Amino acid sequence: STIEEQAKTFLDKFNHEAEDLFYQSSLASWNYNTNITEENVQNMNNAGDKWSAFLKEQSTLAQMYPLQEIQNLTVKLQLQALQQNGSSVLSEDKSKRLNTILNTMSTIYSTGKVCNPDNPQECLLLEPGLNEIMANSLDYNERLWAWESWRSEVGKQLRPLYEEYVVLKNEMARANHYEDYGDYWRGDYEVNGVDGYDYSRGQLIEDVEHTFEEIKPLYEHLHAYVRAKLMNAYPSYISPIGCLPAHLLGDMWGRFWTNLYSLTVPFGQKPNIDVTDAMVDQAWDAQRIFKEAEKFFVSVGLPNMTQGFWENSMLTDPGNVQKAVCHPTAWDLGKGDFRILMCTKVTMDDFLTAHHEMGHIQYDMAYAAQPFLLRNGANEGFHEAVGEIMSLSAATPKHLKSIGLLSPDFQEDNETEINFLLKQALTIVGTLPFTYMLEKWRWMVFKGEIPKDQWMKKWWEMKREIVGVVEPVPHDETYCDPASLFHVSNDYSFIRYYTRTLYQFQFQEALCQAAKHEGPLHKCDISNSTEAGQKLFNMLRLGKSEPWTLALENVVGAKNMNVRPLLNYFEPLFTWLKDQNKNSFVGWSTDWSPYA
Amino acid sequence: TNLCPFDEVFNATRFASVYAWNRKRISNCVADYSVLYNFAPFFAFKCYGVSPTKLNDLCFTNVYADSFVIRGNEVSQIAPGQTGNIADYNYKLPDDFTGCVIAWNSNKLDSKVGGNYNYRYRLFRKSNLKPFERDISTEIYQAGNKPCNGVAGVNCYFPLQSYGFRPTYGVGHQPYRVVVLSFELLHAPATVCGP
Ligand SMILES: *[C@@H]1O[C@H](CO[C@@H]2O[C@@H](C)[C@@H](O)[C@@H](O)[C@@H]2O)[C@@H](O[C@@H]2O[C@H](CO)[C@@H](O)[C@H](O)[C@H]2NC(C)=O)[C@H](O)[C@H]1NC(C)=O
Ligand SMILES: *[C@@H]1O[C@H](CO)[C@@H](O[C@@H]2O[C@H](CO)[C@@H](O)[C@H](O)[C@H]2NC(C)=O)[C@H](O)[C@H]1NC(C)=O
Ligand SMILES: *[C@@H]1O[C@H](CO)[C@@H](O)[C@H](O)[C@H]1NC(C)=O
Ligand SMILES: *[C@@H]1O[C@H](CO)[C@@H](O)[C@H](O)[C@H]1NC(C)=O
Ligand SMILES: *[C@@H]1O[C@H](CO)[C@@H](O)[C@H](O)[C@H]1NC(C)=O
Ligand SMILES: *[C@@H]1O[C@H](CO)[C@@H](O)[C@H](O)[C@H]1NC(C)=O
Ligand SMILES: *[C@@H]1O[C@H](CO)[C@@H](O)[C@H](O)[C@H]1NC(C)=O
Ligand SMILES: [Zn+2]
Repeated sequence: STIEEQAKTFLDKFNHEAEDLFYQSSLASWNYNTNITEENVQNMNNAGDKWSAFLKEQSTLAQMYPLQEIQNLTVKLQLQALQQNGSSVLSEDKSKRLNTILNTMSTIYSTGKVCNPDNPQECLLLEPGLNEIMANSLDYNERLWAWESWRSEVGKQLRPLYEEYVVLKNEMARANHYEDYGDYWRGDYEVNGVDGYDYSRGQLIEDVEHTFEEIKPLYEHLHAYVRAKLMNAYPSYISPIGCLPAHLLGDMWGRFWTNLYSLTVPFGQKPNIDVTDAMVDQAWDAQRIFKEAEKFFVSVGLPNMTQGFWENSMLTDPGNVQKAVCHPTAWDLGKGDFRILMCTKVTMDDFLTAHHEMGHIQYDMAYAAQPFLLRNGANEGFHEAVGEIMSLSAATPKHLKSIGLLSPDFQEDNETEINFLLKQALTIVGTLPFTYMLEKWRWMVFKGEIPKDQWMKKWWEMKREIVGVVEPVPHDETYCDPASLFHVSNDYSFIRYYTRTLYQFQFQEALCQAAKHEGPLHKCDISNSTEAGQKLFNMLRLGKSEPWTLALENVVGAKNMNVRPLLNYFEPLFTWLKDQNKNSFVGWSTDWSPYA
Repeated sequence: TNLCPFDEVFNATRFASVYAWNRKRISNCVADYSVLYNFAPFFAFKCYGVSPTKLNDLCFTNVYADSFVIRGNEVSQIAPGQTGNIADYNYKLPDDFTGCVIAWNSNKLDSKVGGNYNYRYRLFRKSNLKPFERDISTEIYQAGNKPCNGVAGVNCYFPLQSYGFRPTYGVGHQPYRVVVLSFELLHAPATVCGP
């Protein structure tokens, strides 16, 4: 017999014992996440241990079939996933050291408290506490106190761990036939094989840079507008040609600029659209919210929800009898079991979160027929994009008037439009430079272009050049500011947000073009459009069986990530901002510093 | 008048696995097919050759009733000219088949919390299966070029695998009970027909 037949039989026996074991682990995890009890923790631990042991044992048996003997493009993909070694290539002592380092950093981040000066009897944690001071305070010294304290206590206790972390994580990557850890992370976008759809691990950086070179004007105008409006709240601390201090951005790190809305509203007299009062006055429940979301999904050709969805899902807080984890989540237990975990309340935010979660559930339902190892999104970016595009369409005034939550004599003006666009831009456009910086810095650190004695310096030279922010006080090589973020102390990738943000607007533009919409792109509803659902379903049902370039081409027509759909979304805001910034200076200088 | 024993076939307490299905021969009785229309929920009631309404006034020589249990998404595999695990290694129907196929859900009787591992099917076989043939062997399947010596290991597999049926599964993964009726008119005198 040939190696290919042998591999097919091995995969047949895998795809049958993996499903059972995974279902028993998922059910244990769900039972632990609904109740809370020591018995449930023990069952979850036992199920996870059995699943991990099975997967580790099956990974070794797959190293007998050489990858070059197989030409099927579907058997090869499943074997490539199994043949990955991971941390098993290291010595046992180094593996224990790496695990200890990771656990120590996670524990240090999780239980870090800052005590106010000259008073041991008052100490604040990250959440709640400092997160409220950095989001709801209009003082200057109080924000600086927390900003310096969190990076002085927690930050300086993590750098020696981080150095050995980098040293150990590079050895594993070089042992797994890579260049460094950044290459290992970037290997998720690699496509080898099929002609006309190949993608290399070095093309991602060039694509990201080429895209970011087109976002700069809009971000510059937004930065200028925010700087002009922030001079009225801190009159003597902001320079009109300088950079924004890092402790006045509505967040502890500056990842999002949402909390500046009350300070930067274009027209403060006209309120936004809130349907909470209408929701309460018509006796609405969580059941009706989910029924409306299901009706919206059915209106475009997608199927119903299974009968087990309405019986095995928990949509309300149990009460004092039980104790659950109130975090929205979509569960795909396998073998036709789909569930949503959510503590729903009567509010617009939950009304949109229901659409997000049921979009996730539909995307999971799309590829249920594929093999076990190919039951996932095309890459780490397509899942949340499909989740978000459902929430964009459900918040339009036309959709609200169609379902009765809004009065039919309500006329929309051109000022609430600018308010909504600015609110969207403060969250979507304000986070892209931050992500691009963080991944560029981590990539350069892993590659070796930044010597260990010049880390912090670089971190504060790029922030002035890409994001446009300046530190309030000087820092030296005894700090590790990047480690103060959750995704750095805990090992996680972070470019997924950039990719998803760029994908979602492409998807929305394609679906709106399919629905024959006429007008601005942000006034688009894909309801009652069957042709816009079949195009999405053609991509949803592939999974990982095809390259992400082909899956993207099935929807947008192109095979690369593009930025123009994002810019078409914010055009009126761009024009208004250009008109508003006719008496200010657009841009910043990297020389001004508050501590000069 | 001796009615044919259709009750002890449809209403049996325990059914059999697919790889060892149960066959029962029916002769020397009068057949009433209206009682077969009890058990109102039928996932599938299909009939090839004879018609369900005209089945009463037709006289045959023997009737074979074959019973087993499968999962939901394999019922469409119990028709003539089908390919797959059930139709190649477990149970095969001829292309000139005359007779009826009935399949109905049994989630409330064949599902347990924690798993029902008493139902098994065959996954590996050297060759395909001839029509109306049974294989109950439990020999180790060799998928390589090295002898197995009757011990499971590398490239040597155990042919039979269980299901695990649980009450929280989907419709396509839930148990279904299946009965197949085949009518044979041989050169022997006809005996089996209705009122
Ligand atoms: C989506 O369509 C439904 C159904 O409306 C019908 O089908 C459409 C494709 C179109 O051909 C309409 O002209 C048809 O009447 C809409 O629900 C109806 O909306 C109208 C609006 O006047 C209302 O009078 C009916 O009572 C509604 N029927 C219901 C609720 O069962 C729905 O509003 C459309 N969604 C939109 C426009 O976003
Ligand atoms: C995962 O690690 C195993 C060993 O830890 C690798 O298997 C060895 O690969 C080398 C490569 O030259 C061979 O010489 C050895 O004979 C293999 N077996 C053993 C027991 O060492 C395996 O290749 C690694 N996986 C990948 C994808 O490289
Ligand atoms: C899980 O919650 C239910 C609901 O009250 C309770 O009856 C059950 O005892 C809980 N499980 C455990 C193991 O306590
Ligand atoms: C790859 O193998 C699968 C196995 O079922 C087969 O269906 C498919 O056609 C094969 N691909 C090609 C290109 O032959
Ligand atoms: C979805 O369910 C509703 C109510 O149960 C039903 O009216 C509708 O026909 C169903 N849609 C489909 C496609 O089955
Ligand atoms: C909105 O419409 C009014 C009506 O003339 C116009 O004066 C104004 O410039 C428009 N734009 C904004 C941002 O108000
Ligand atoms: C099957 O047996 C049960 C138990 O005696 C009985 O209640 C039921 O009526 C029987 N089915 C038919 C079709 O008579
Ligand atoms: Zn989500």
